[PDB]
Amino acid sequence: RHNLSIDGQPLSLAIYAEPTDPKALLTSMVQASQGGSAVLPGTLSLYRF
Amino acid sequence: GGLDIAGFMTLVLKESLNANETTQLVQFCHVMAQLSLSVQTLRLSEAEL
Repeated sequence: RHNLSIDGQPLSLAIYAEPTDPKALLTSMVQASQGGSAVLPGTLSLYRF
Repeated sequence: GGLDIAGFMTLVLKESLNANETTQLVQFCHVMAQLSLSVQTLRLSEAEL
């Protein structure tokens, strides 16, 4: 009834649908907005240019 | 340790006048070291942080 031989050996070759490959993992550089410095009013020096 | 960034600075500028503010001082640095090590372990980028 269970499709075996007289000894119990199976009569149908099975299959398992092999697992789908390794996996690729990558890294990347990340950048953010960056500002600059400001300027203040200047002092008046005592010496010439 | 209840310390802010300004409170940490004022404790630094003490002539060893540390009674038990050291408990606040070491707790502030302990958490700071934890945060830095967590960022380094995760390899977080400066942009994301």
